[PDB]
Amino acid sequence: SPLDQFEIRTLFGLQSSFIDLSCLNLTTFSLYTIIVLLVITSLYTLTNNNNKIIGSRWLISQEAIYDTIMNMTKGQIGGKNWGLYFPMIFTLFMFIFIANLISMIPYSFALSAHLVFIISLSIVIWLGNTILGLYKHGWVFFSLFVPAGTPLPLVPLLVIIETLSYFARAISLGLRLGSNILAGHLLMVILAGLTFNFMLINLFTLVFGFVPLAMILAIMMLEFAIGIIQGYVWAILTASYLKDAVYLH
Amino acid sequence: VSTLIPPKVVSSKNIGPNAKRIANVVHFYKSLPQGPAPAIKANTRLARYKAKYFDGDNASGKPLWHFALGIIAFGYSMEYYFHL
Amino acid sequence: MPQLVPFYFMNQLTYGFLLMITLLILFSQFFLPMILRLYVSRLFISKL
Amino acid sequence: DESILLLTFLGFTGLVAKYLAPAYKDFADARMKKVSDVLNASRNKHVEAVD
Amino acid sequence: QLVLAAKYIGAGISTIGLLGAGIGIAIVFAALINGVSRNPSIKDTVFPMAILGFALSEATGLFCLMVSFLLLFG
Amino acid sequence: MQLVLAAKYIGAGISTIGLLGAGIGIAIVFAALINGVSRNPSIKDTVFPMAILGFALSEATGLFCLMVSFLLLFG
Amino acid sequence: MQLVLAAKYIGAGISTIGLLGAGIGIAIVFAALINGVSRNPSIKDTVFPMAILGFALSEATGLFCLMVSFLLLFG
Amino acid sequence: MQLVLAAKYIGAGISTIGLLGAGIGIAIVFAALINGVSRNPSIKDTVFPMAILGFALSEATGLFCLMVSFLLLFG
Amino acid sequence: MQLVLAAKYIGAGISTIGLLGAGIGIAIVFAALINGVSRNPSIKDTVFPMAILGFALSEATGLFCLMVSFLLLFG
Amino acid sequence: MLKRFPTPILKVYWPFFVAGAAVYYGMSKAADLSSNTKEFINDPRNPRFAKGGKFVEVD
Amino acid sequence: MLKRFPTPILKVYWPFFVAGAAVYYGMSKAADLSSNTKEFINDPRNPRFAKGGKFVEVD
Amino acid sequence: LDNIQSARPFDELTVDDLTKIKPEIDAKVEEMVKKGKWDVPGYKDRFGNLNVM
Amino acid sequence: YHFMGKAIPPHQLAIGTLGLLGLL
Repeated sequence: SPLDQFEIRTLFGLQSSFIDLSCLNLTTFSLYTIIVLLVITSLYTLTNNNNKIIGSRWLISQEAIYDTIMNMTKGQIGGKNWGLYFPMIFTLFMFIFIANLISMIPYSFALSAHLVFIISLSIVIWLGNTILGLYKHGWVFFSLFVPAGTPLPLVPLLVIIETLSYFARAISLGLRLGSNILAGHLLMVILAGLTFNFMLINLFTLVFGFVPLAMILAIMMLEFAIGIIQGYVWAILTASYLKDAVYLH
Repeated sequence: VSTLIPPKVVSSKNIGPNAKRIANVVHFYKSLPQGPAPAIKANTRLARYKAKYFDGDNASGKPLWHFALGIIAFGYSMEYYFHL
Repeated sequence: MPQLVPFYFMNQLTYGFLLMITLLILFSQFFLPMILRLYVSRLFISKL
Repeated sequence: DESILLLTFLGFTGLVAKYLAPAYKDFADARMKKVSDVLNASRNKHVEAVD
Repeated sequence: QLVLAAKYIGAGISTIGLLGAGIGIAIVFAALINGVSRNPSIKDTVFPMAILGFALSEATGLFCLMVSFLLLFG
Repeated sequence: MQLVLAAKYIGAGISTIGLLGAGIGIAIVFAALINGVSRNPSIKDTVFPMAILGFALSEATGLFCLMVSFLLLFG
Repeated sequence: MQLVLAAKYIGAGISTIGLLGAGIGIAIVFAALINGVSRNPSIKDTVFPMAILGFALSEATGLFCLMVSFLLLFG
Repeated sequence: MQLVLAAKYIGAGISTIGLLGAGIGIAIVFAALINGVSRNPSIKDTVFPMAILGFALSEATGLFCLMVSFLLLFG
Repeated sequence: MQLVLAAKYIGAGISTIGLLGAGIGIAIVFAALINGVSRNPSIKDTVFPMAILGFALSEATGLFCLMVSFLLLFG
Repeated sequence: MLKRFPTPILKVYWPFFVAGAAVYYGMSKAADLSSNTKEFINDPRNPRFAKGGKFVEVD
Repeated sequence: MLKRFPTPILKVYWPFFVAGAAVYYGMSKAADLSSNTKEFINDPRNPRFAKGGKFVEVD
Repeated sequence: LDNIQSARPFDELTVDDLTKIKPEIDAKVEEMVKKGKWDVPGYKDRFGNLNVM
Repeated sequence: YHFMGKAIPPHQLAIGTLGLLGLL
């Protein structure tokens, strides 16, 4: 069982017999959400030395993240009011960016590799695009489903397999991230499990047994890239989707 | 969005020779001269942690190593207590 | 897969959405404008 | 099993603290110098002109 | 229950059709990159055509995934 | 009829292999569309309905393939 | 009972062929990225978000196939 | 349990095919690298990290298909 | 047991299909090398190390396939 | 420390919150439907056992 | 309200408290020995299930 | 020369000190957030944005 | 902005196909 690293264990506990209060209780998932919140709080509270203008070396990091997500959501929705949807496009980044660096620490735990939470967050953003689009643009919201000047005898086909791609968008956006984080962690644990039993046979294998160690180091080098790039790709697709929902093509 | 753009532009430009003078000397007179009210340190068990690692010229990335060691220790204690 | 289908669905989703609303209110009202105050201050000293 | 992953994380932190840390230190120090330089020099050369 | 085991073979074989979808999205964005790099003033003109072609190609890769879900869950 | 009912699902799985050709085909059509509009910006209104024409005409093969898949799965 | 797990593992093996449709995908995207940067050195900061977008938004279709493989293997 | 362990070996055999995606993939990236250096030898230190990045991101899709074979051999 | 062993031989047969990726790929790298020298001959000494690097990294994904093939032979 | 600025976060983001409540409710019913299956009816940490009922255990 | 008076309640009642600790400990071991019997090993509200182990269920 | 007479701690000036000497900064930031403009007009030209891309 | 049978130019046509496939 190489997948035991994702087990959810209850720690602080709470129960009753009147009402099902077992929904909220401090758990491994919940404790790592508390840790994510305290890290994100720590990146801005004690980072700023006594509210100085000059912005010490720690604040350049949270300066660059801010600027690379402003200049990304200005180039996507880019209309009359792009900044009204900027806090959500930033707080969808920082959760995924911090929750995929915390998960790299060896005896730790991936928030992002729970499909039930990430798929739920994706369905929340998809319904919050459809409701916002219907509210802002009435019955002509469905004009999104015809591409451009197209010949009329093939328009209903191009409507059906446009709407099918419109509600595949509900689960695709989440399952991309879930699949990347889950496959990366499962790859690292399985190769560690193979190189461990590689190094317990006869003593000639601990000699020149440095090359599988170097391969695992190279995969860990790759895994930060595949963890930060997904945190960026989430925040670019849910900027493009707000471009479609707010502005009709 | 034209109005919003104009508002931002106005803020950058602002409003109002004398327009620079009664701006700059009136800004400068209550600029505190010698870096006054310095408050270089305090005692709250984290301001001493903020001064040594996070403030002006120290600024080093060793707290990432402290934090990583903390999660390694905590997760190892939990894994040893449950499975080992 | 066995590990991502427990009874803890409402646990996961409850603390997750509490953290999302928390970070949303928290970022938007606190931490983004404390960077933007730095921006407007730097530009105001620059324009003078 | 996970101890080899710990050892590779130790080696990763060694590579980071040897290579990426002084490069980021130089980058942050150059940006800090540019901020403080323009922020000081503009106000100095504008306030020195004070009909 | 031979059918309960043979639906899993069908759900495995019916997932091969995404091979075309990945290569397809690649060829679309490859032509988009070449078109922007040759003519720098065409991005805002031709980019919705790229997003359209991606949406069509994924949906026509997605047919295989929904057939796999019908075989695995229905 | 367990053997035939299993062969229904096996044939429905093997049926959609050829449906990847439509996924490549829509892409090649729109790839030449972007590549052609990139040279001439003023040829859009002629070429784009021709592009959606080629889109649907190449789409018909994958739709027939999915149709044979649904015929094997539902009868 | 052995037949169910046997065909389960066979189908999970079959459902990883679709990753060759993602390796070539990432290849063609970064290949066009290289050929587009090389023939115009001032387009990198405009073409790089489209590169990352096309990269992950093309892998996703291989990762769907890997999730079908995981639901077979462990579910 | 002889049937399921015989099916494990066949599944590990089938999950080898997805490496051809990476085998063509790394090559298409480096072929574009060579054809980009030959058109312009001044853009080397700009282009070559993107080639290494595409190498890594396609090798990840190769290893995602190798790990299923390593599951079906032993785990 | 013959039923497990025969299937192990079959999986070892199946596995080696993925080496055609490396076989096409090494040659794509050297072909781009040839077409790159023919445009500019003064860049051969710079480009050829990355050509042999691409040979090695594309042979890697074929030898992983060959590794799975031998593990389904002698293990 | 930090000066709170009253940013509009309710007259902008209401359909996100309505969708959040809807997905919360739908996942509640999905969890209740999944917690009574054949595989998971004898896992002792489900919240059935903390209130009343015990051990259907007929499968 | 009430004025607390310091009455000697420790230099008088110590063997009662020592006996209380002893009976507390002996009843702890008696409860642990009784909670593993044949009748009560499948009552789901025992504190075995809240930490780790699940369902011996061989009787 | 009252400008040079008051000395210059720009390397250690506090944003709370600017908010105290100028409530106009606080009002401009507050209205700039309320309307939604997270952009800062004329910042990017003299100060590099240092976005990754 | 289509023109079906020289009638009034239809709105977007998208709702009617969804309504046809809805009642099935």
